[PDB]
Amino acid sequence: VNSNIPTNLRVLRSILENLRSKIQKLESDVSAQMEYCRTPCTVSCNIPVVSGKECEEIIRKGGETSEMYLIQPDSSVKPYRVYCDMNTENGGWTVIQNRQDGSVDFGRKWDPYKQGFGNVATNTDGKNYCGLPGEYWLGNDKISQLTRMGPTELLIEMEDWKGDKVKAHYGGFTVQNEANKYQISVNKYRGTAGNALMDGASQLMGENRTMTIHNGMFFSTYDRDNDGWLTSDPRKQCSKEDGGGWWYNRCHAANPNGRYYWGGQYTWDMAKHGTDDGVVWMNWKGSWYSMRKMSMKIRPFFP
Amino acid sequence: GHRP
Amino acid sequence: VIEKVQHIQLLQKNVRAQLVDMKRLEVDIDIKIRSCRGSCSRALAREVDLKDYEDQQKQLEQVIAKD
Amino acid sequence: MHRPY
Amino acid sequence: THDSSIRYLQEIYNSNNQKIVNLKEKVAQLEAQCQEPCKDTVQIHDITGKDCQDIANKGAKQSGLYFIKPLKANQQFLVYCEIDGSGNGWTVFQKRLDGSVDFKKNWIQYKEGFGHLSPTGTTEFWLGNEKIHLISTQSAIPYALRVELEDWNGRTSTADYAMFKVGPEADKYRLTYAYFAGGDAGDAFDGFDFGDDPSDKFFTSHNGMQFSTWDNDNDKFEGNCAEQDGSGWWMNKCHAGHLNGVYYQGGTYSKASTPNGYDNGIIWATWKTRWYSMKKTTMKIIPFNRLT
Ligand SMILES: *[C@@H]1O[C@H](CO)[C@@H](O[C@@H]2O[C@H](CO)[C@@H](O)[C@H](O)[C@H]2NC(C)=O)[C@H](O)[C@H]1NC(C)=O
Ligand SMILES: [Ca+2]
Ligand SMILES: [Ca+2]
Ligand SMILES: [Ca+2]
Ligand SMILES: [Ca+2]
Repeated sequence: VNSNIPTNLRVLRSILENLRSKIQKLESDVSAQMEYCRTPCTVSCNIPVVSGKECEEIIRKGGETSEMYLIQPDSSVKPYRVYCDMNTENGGWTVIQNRQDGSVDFGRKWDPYKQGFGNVATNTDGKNYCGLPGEYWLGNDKISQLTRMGPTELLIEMEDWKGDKVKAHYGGFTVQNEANKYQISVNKYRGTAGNALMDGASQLMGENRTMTIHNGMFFSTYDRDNDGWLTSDPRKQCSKEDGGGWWYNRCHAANPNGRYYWGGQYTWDMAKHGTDDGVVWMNWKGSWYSMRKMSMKIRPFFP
Repeated sequence: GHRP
Repeated sequence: VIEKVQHIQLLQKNVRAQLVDMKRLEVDIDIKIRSCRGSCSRALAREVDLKDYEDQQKQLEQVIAKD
Repeated sequence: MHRPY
Repeated sequence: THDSSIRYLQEIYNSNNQKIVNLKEKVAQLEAQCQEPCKDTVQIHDITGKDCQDIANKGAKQSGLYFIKPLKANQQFLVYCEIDGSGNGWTVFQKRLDGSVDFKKNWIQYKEGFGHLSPTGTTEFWLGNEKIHLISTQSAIPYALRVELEDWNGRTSTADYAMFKVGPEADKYRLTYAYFAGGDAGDAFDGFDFGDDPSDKFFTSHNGMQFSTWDNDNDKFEGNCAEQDGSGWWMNKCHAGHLNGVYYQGGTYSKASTPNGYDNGIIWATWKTRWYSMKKTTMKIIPFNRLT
């Protein structure tokens, strides 16, 4: 009788050996990726002759195509590179943030989010100009200074791994300066993705919903806590857990700068911290779904 | 060129 | 006499955590490597087999229910 | 995602 | 009994478990590796001036992209500067080399400029008319224009013009030069005798002509040269020099391949038949005093 299923629960050998094999794999991959990263990717973005204060102005000066341009929002600002969308709904869109292939790490510290990071654009096959956008984050200061030039609207777009897409429009958009921790301010919503920014996740109720509201929040990076998650525990901070820099409350309804989970569908036992740190927009696909495309564009409103 |  | 019981059941209850953790590092690495494509000469073309991870967890969880 | 009180 | 086994799954567990720790080490190290963006080969030099010459006189030594801010200009803007050993700064405003950029544009597009700027100068473009106006008229000192052509045989010629100025938009960015200053490409702006009407040469001269695009007619043709020949240029019923015309691979083209049966290629009658389109074109200006 005794020792009924002993060598039965010896399946731990099979399990462990395998994992021991799964590990030999990962170590291999990191080595190669370590080697491949001996020579950096390169682009050659010849600069379009026409320039402006921002994308909108440029399109009014003949900038018909969507590509990287050079804009100088203000005489005091050093002209900088940015990707202009001159096709989506009237063009003149200045891309602020963009996700499409997970080629860029969005979980960076405070300074990289302030300065901005990523690839503004890459070359389109043959052509000598960079007509495709890259994954990037313009920079909290450039962004702020932009929304602060005058009435600015914000168009957020996302696409799932099924081909479908939805948008979130905010007739009013405003990011304050660093001194004001880039406090986001949005209004005049309309669209097909939920109003996650101003209302919070529809899935949620009570104060649960309201604490996932982003409007009015401060900008947080994992090395800079500014989320509305009041706790002394250094481990319990939104940014650290949910992915990267963003206007976290406690914590989110939308997380444009999260982790680029492939296939969209992901789970907690996959998530580094068991939270929904993907590129989420709960209001449209729950929290366990990382979009395939996610972008943020801005443009002067009208007044 | 010239347009007559 | 049963030196191997509370040990086996814990060693398993412990390797079962090694699974959950590997799955995350599996994923974490997959994602980390790709965030490289837009920074290096070229990125390693890789494929994450996480269907098998579920299959070993399930298998084990069934086993972790004997005693 | 939220964090319950 | 069977405990010698419980060891293996510990020798193994604890091993690949530690291995998990050393992997996150290398993983993190890689993470620190893929933080940079891709290096953009195009860079803009830190020197600035009132024009490529000023910038050159200021020390600049290689050709490339620089910011210039002419006198009466309210905003610095990028240009391609051509700098040779002798320390000459040609501010280039036009460039053709491959049919890459579409030159059939409108008034605004020609006023503002189109195409791209490359440090290597292997890019096609048209700096803004306004920009050109500002540069050439910015101050007392006079400018000079050097039109530089190249056929499909590798041969190249030039045509120089003194006191090159471009009027304000109020005067349709009129083209004005004091006189041809020689060059083996001939003086196409002086017009050209084609044979028919005895006004062939008169109606094909450009000095004094105003700019014209399809949407802003200022040519001396009761029709629209800019619209027919489909470009932007100083039309006069119509032209003898048309560096902003359709790019024709191989240079040779017929009145058949033309939309309206009219030569609309990149021509310079004083150097090649109007049915032969240049392979490369360059329009650059430099202070006059720089040539003597
Ligand atoms: C907000 O969320 C919390 C938890 O996410 C809900 O609080 C209860 O939490 C306890 C333990 O965590 C559970 O046993 C209850 O089931 C939770 N409430 C239920 C029934 O959902 C809280 O209720 C949520 N607020 C609502 C109702 O939207
Ligand atoms: Ca990171
Ligand atoms: Ca906090
Ligand atoms: Ca004649
Ligand atoms: Ca006319």
